[PDB]
Amino acid sequence: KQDMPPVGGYGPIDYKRNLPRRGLSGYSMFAVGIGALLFGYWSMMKWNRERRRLQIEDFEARIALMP
Amino acid sequence: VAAFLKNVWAKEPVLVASFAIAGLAVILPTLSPYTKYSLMINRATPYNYPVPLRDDGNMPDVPSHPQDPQGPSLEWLKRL
Repeated sequence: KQDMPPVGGYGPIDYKRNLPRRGLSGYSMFAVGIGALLFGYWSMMKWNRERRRLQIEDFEARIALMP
Repeated sequence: VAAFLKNVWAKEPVLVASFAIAGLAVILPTLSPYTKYSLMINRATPYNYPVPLRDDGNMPDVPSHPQDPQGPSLEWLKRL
């Protein structure tokens, strides 16, 4: 008279299938990308242009000597 | 033809991204006035040495003192 099945206490667990979490898609991407990339080239032309100014100063000390 | 730019971008968006960067690259140097400053910066960077000239009649400009108001306008870069 000592046998298994309980009178109660059950679930069940699902048979389902779901993890579609979105996700920042669909014109949200391709907009943060271009907005990041244009910040890069804007951070250029303030350094590459400025290094071009110090470049001429480096040639300047050459030319003021050599006679 | 207006569906062809949307019914090949559902099949192969690989070369479409190439032509989009191939285009809008040849077009822009004919557009912005930032170019020809790219040739203006690149002209007044002295590599060699400035040899002087001689007075003979003229005397056009630019006497023996360099810091006089004598030469052309390349001093807009320090203000830039």
